[PDB]
Amino acid sequence: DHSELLVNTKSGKVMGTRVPVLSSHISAFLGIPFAEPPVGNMRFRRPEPKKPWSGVWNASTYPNNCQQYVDEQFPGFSGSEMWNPNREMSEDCLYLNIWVPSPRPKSTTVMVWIYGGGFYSGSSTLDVYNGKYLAYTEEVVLVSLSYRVGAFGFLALHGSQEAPGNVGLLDQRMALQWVHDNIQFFGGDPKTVTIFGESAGGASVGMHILSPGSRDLFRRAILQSGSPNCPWASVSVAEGRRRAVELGRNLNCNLNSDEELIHCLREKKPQELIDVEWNVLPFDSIFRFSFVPVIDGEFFPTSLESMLNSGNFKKTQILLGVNKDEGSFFLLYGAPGFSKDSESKISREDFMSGVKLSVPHANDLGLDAVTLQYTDWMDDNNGIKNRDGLDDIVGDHNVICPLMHFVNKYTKFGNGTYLYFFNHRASNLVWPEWMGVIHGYEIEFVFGLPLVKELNYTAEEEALSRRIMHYWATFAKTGNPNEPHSQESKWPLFTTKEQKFIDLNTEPMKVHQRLRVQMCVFWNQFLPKLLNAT
Amino acid sequence: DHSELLVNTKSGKVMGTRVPVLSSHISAFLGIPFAEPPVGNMRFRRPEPKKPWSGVWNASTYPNNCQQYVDEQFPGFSGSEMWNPNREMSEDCLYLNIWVPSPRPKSTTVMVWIYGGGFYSGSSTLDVYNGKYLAYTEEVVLVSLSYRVGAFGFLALHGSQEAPGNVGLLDQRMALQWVHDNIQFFGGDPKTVTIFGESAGGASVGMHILSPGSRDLFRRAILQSGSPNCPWASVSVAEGRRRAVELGRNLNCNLNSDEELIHCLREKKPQELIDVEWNVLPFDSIFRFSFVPVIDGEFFPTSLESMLNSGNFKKTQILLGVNKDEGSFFLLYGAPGFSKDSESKISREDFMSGVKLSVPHANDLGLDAVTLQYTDWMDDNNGIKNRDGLDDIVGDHNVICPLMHFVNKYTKFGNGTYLYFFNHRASNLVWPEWMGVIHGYEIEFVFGLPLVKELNYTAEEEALSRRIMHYWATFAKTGNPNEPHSQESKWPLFTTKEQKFIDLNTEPMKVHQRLRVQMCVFWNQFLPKLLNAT
Ligand SMILES: *[C@@H]1O[C@H](CO)[C@@H](O[C@@H]2O[C@H](CO)[C@@H](O)[C@H](O)[C@H]2NC(C)=O)[C@H](O)[C@H]1NC(C)=O
Ligand SMILES: *[C@@H]1O[C@H](CO)[C@@H](O[C@@H]2O[C@H](CO)[C@@H](O)[C@H](O)[C@H]2NC(C)=O)[C@H](O)[C@H]1NC(C)=O
Ligand SMILES: *[C@@H]1O[C@H](CO)[C@@H](O)[C@H](O)[C@H]1NC(C)=O
Ligand SMILES: *[C@@H]1O[C@H](CO)[C@@H](O)[C@H](O)[C@H]1NC(C)=O
Ligand SMILES: CN1CC(=O)c2ccccc21
Ligand SMILES: CN1CC(=O)c2ccccc21
Repeated sequence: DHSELLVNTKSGKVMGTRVPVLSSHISAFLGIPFAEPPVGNMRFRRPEPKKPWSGVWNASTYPNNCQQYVDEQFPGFSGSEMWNPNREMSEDCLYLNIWVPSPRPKSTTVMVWIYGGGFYSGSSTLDVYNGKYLAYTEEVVLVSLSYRVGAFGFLALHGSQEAPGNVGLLDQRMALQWVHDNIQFFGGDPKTVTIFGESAGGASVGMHILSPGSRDLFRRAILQSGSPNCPWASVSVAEGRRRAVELGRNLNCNLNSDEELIHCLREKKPQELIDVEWNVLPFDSIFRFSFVPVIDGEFFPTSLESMLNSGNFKKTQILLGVNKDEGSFFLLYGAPGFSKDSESKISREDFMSGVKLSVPHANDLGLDAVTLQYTDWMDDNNGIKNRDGLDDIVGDHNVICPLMHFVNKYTKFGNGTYLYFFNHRASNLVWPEWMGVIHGYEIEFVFGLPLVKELNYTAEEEALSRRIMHYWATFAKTGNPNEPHSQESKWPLFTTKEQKFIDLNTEPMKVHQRLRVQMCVFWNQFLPKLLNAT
Repeated sequence: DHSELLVNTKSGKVMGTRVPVLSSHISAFLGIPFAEPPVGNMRFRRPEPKKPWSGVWNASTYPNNCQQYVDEQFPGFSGSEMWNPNREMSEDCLYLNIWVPSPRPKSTTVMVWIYGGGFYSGSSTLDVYNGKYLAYTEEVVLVSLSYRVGAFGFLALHGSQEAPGNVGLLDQRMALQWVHDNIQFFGGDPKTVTIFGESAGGASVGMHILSPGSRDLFRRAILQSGSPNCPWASVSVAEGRRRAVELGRNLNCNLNSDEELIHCLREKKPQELIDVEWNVLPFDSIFRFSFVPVIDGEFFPTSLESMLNSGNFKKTQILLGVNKDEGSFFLLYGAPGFSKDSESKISREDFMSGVKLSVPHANDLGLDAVTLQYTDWMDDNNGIKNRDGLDDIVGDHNVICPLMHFVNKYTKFGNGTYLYFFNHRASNLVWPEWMGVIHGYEIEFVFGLPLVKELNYTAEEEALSRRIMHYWATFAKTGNPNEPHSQESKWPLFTTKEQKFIDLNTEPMKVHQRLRVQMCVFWNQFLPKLLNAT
């Protein structure tokens, strides 16, 4: 061994770069490869492990991002562009990043970040996902992995071995294998790995908790605004198949056989697939994505709900929660009457249209049941109530109530559950007020961006961030976000009986119970009974 | 003509009695017959007009009450016993009563009271229906009629002319014919007759508004806690038939023919019919009565809803409303967990049982939709919330929301609608607190009982009564409860657009809008869509 930035791993030697952070410095190992490039004839295939290398792998700069749809809905606007790829896109994108305290620890808590983006987009290299502040502040080794998205990660022709489906989840698993196998050399403790992720990354986390092939590779889990059972996070094999055939149909492919389709898809340039990807969705919908995980009988051995019911999943601790206004983004982008630069007061006709888009799988009785549940009939033309009410519909149905269902089932068999409700709107949000506490805007607090003076958060936002980071890291380390014997207010355990949770904002902690139960009894029990009967 | 108490009518001469009232006196003509006795072979038949008589009909004492079930659920208790017959019961019961100011007016406003009692009970002769205070205070001629109830009034074998159904409504109509034809001789103006009634009497009123054969006999209408479209106030001819056959089955009748059944029923003593009457109901239910009006194609030429929709009804003014706690009585008497001498805090199991009884016509999805709509899921074991919530279910479903549906339909074609919500609980109510503002307890205010010092109301209850009586009488006289040009607060018209109504209590009038719309959109639009689809 020669120096702090040189680490010898089972895959070979790796050279990092020293990086400044809040008037100090740490080590960063960026762009380490964990799989072979899934290119050419390996497109759609399950990843192969990276063949070890001779020499020293230069890990001083961020890798490429995976091939993905790029949001151009608001050119030059930082609110949307902070989510897009900031590196060149390539099919050769299976790399991970590690931020390691200086001096190098010996056996410290490890946190592994799985990006969101609907399984059609996302990047490990975004500014808001910079691990240095958290690694430095809380003395954890901070990994961020990557995984194939879109058709590249999730095209599913079940029964074929060339495009089986789920390969993007297999990418995440392989990165988690490589951390298990190598993080000791960077000073991380492989027995104390926490996986954490937002939205589709949150759901991915839940998916590794359920899947037998992933459970042993990590110790505990954090799910932010995402659950494995979300209505958008998986499709049946039959539906997967249908969409893969439709995709081939949009590219003038031979459709006689799987082999024929797959060969045709493999000839196409990445951007040809990306350009027609939204054409395969079966309904006019929002919060629905084309290529997502498939309930295949392998990665997921039975239905998600039967695994949840029988306790067929990893038993450990989990920490998880939601933001107050999970739906607004999807309404802005996809529903009539919402725009970025107005208050988006919504007529009754646009309300009804929104409901339809929001609950694509519903018969008319179903739509009426939603509309009744969320309409104030003493004031049914209030444009603000309609706007806010639709915002709640999208969030409740897609994020909050699935998550609350996951929590209630998990908590029966698990070993400790901590639940939060993040409802602070950041003082410098570039998005309009009506969107509230938007999908994804807790991430900046989890990653410590408010400690950076130049980014212009308030002091109370710095303090909130420090507190979240310390809850997240203490939980990763011990299985409990609370420091043993400290004087702070205590985040209580969520239990089947009492169902407690806390708000996460700049005000003194307040504990509550039964998060959105009224609406989630509607979405989790009544509405699905109504649609089964009709 | 000889004196004030002698009136010559088209049916013959009649002798009244002078009666004291609030330190003054008026004339009362009690027990005037308006039909032939519907006895023997006329049992179940449509009434015949009373054959005129020679001599002077002694009208100094109250007539008999019709044969009816008698409530013995609380022996000696005045709360329940004030509703029972206070005269001998007889099949010979078709009489009316008239209170006439002294000195005799020439052409004054006439109010005709139709008693409630579920179409199975009721009496014109009850203390709370004493017309003297209103006649005297407001200078109206006050009639109260009677009509056959139970099987005697409503057994229905459609196609037979011996028991056609609806004969009790035909009794009311005949009394209204006789008032039309004779009230001029008592100083009433037949061109200014208001029909008014409570509960089944309220529904009866609505029924005379709809029925072509009744419309011309009165000018305007007041409906208290009752509407023609109530779920309990009518049955189909097929259902009528079924219950009449079941009734005969309970009495070991020949069932081969209508003639056979009817002859067998006509041999039975009244009390034999009354003793088995509750055995014919098709469900385990509350707020459902055995022998009610039947949608026959004659009295009602089509379905009530198609008449309401097409405007096939009398166009005039109406004044109508509800009490705050319409359901409590029926829960007390029929639902498990409610008792007279406890607070009746209701377990979740008794809640569910109550829902079932309350909505007998509902499939399980239906029951779930009710339960969801009325359960606070943050506090689903609060026994008070469950009790109150079930009280609202029974009242909303049976009284308030049918009435609100009637109002909204009527108001499209009618000539002025005044809507109230009576929510004052009388200071001397003998019933327990949990029952709130009980079905029927506005009646005492409408009839002026609070002006009688001995009955122990408060002064503000005297004032409320005087104000209600004057709203009721001014509306009967002019079509508007408000006195032209006075300084009091004005009861506004209910309109399709603004839907205003007022509270009726001891506090200063407050105007509101859209009475129980949230719950009535559930009962009037959603739930029936749900049960049609399943
Ligand atoms: C998490 O798991 C451990 C058990 O593996 C729990 O601690 C045990 O609690 C039981 C019952 O209180 C005791 O009988 C054992 O002695 C405990 N074992 C240890 C090693 O402490 C703990 O209760 C679980 N936590 C939760 C929240 O379920
Ligand atoms: C009740 O009916 C009368 C009509 O028969 C209404 O009074 C009429 O109103 C219209 C339109 O305002 C006028 O053109 C007529 O000259 C009025 N006729 C009379 C005789 O006044 C009155 O509007 C109706 N009231 C309600 C509440 O609908
Ligand atoms: C590694 O390559 C980067 C270019 O991305 C370069 O800036 C850096 O100097 C290289 N480091 C070494 C010492 O190889
Ligand atoms: C009428 O009969 C009643 C008995 O109910 C009696 O009290 C009254 O004196 C009689 N009146 C006359 C004068 O016939
Ligand atoms: C909600 N944030 C978080 C996130 O993953 C994302 C993807 C697209 C647009 C916005 C996003
Ligand atoms: C509600 N009041 C009014 C009413 O008509 C009636 C009948 C039976 C028991 C109580 C009653």
